[PDB]
Order: sequence, then C-alpha cells, then structure tokens
Amino acid sequence: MDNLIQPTKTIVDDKGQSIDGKSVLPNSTLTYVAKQDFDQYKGMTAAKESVMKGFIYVDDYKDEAIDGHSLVVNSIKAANGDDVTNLLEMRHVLSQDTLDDKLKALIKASGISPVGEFYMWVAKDPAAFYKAYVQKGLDITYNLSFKLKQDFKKGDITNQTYQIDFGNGYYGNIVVNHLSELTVHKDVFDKEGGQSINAGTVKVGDEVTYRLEGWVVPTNRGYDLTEYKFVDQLQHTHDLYQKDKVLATVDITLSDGSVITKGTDLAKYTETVYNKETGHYELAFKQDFLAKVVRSSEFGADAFVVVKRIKAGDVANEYTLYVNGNPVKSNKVTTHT
Ligand SMILES: [Ca+2]
Repeated sequence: MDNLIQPTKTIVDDKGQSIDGKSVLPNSTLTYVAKQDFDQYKGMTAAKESVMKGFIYVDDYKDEAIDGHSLVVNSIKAANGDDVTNLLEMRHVLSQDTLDDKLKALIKASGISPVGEFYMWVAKDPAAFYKAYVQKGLDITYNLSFKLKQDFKKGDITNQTYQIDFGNGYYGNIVVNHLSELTVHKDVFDKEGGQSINAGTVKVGDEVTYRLEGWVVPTNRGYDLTEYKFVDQLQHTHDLYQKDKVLATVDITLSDGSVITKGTDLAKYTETVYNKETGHYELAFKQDFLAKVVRSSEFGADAFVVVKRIKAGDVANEYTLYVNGNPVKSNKVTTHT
C-alpha cells in the first residue's frame, strides 16, 4: 500500500486548469487543491490502537517564498460533500522546537519530514473521523490560497503535502512554480536609433527621446494579461512632451491565430494620456486586446517618448510599468542643459 496511498497537490488558474511548473507574478494568488487519500482504507478494519494515532494532513509551503500567514482556506470537504473544517484542528506550525510533544513525536515516527513552517490539520476525534470518512474511503479535498512574501523577489516556489494515517507517513508531489523577476529599463537618446546620452548635455530647444523598455512576458506562464501600462511623470518644467510611439518587441500571437511581428506599431491597441498641467504621461494597452494574447506567446512593447528641452538645469526621468497590477520601477536617467 506504500505506493497505493498517495496524497497529491496541484495549483490551478482562474479556469481551474493546472499550472504546475508555470511562472507567476509577485502579486499572484496561488490556489492549490490538495487531496488526502483514503481510497485504500475502504472496507478495512484498523486496530483501535492504530486509529488512536489519528489522521494528520500537512501542507509544507516554501516559507521563504509563500507568506504562510496569508492562507485562506476556501474549503475542506470530504468526497461525500461534507464540510469537515470543524472536525480538524488547524495548526500553523512556525517551528517544531516546542511543537505539541505528541504531534511532534507522531511526525518524527512517521517517516515524514516537513521543512521550516507548515500547516497541519489534525482529526479532533480519530475514531469518529475514521468511521465517517477513512473507513469509507472518502478522500478529503483541501482548497487553499496563499500570497507570496513581498521580499521574495525571485526564485522558485514549492508546495508539498504529507499525510499521516495511523502514524504512517506518506509523501505528496512537489508543486513548483517560478517567480518571474520583473525589471524594466529607461534610456535617454538624442534620437530613436542613436546612442545613450545619459548624464550628457542637452542644448536648450533641442529634442530628446526617452525609451521606456517594457518587460517581456514569457511563455509557459500561469496567467493571462489584464494590464500592461507605462506611467511616466515627466519633469515638465524642463521637458515639453511632443509625441509618443509604441512598438512590439517580440512576435505576438493572438487567439485568432494571427501574428503581430516584432517591430510592429501598436498604437491602435493602446490609449495615450498626457496631462499638460501636471506632466503626467500614461500609455495603457486596451484590455480587450490584452485578453487576446495566448499563453504560448510572449508579450512585450517599448514606448518612445519625444520631448523638447525648454529650460536650463538638471533633468531626470524614470518610469513605472504596471503588469497585471505589479509596479515595476525603471532606473533613472538624467541630462543637463
Ligand atoms: Ca515549509
């Protein structure tokens, strides 16, 4: 039965599809569906002393990546539909050092080895729980949502469950997701195809071009696109906005099968707003367009913002890209006039 008892977990997108192995974003909600497998136990009779050792389920999240305190338990349900949340002790174990001695001994003797922080669910009434669910072979399904720690900027995210029945430990699969590291860059040029003039001198009355380089959204991701917006507070005391342009930086495939080639003008899929009084510049991709980009396609664009230098002094610029609600701040650039 060692290979016939198999707790499992998966991670699912907003359409209930598995995204195990896929990339996610810093502000992503990770929703896992975990199974506590009792199928093998159906119709059998466990010894009373073995039943007394109870039924424990463990969710071992990577505590460097996942904020364990953000857990929302969406549901914990038996195969017969029963809500079993009130039948289980939910324990957020931050360290085993002084964990309840009985439970700590149970974990030790099980063969199971949770690392760092974990949650455990313990049947409050082993005999009752055994009779109602375990002996009937009724699996328990846990639906759990976590957020990431804001200080976890890159690396992989892992989640693994364990099951301890009658003191016997069993290992679940390791669900892995990659956190994309988001970066964007700003440069300042004499002209669109020219050389960087960062820290250079710009004569009054001349034009300069800022390039706002958008982050490329990678393939094999676990999400679709709902926002991709450039925001730039221009130093409008010194830089007078003239015009912009936005270009695809990768080939983009849409749901209809059509392809937008790298270098194509993307203006018609966007809206530019410039506020002359405040110097606030924004270019946002339209949601109905973003919704058509397939997951097997990369997505990226650069914006080029043309300004006239109207006053002497030091002139700085930076921009922020918002990708699905994640702000990505660029480096700064400066020039002097
Ligand atoms: Ca852990």
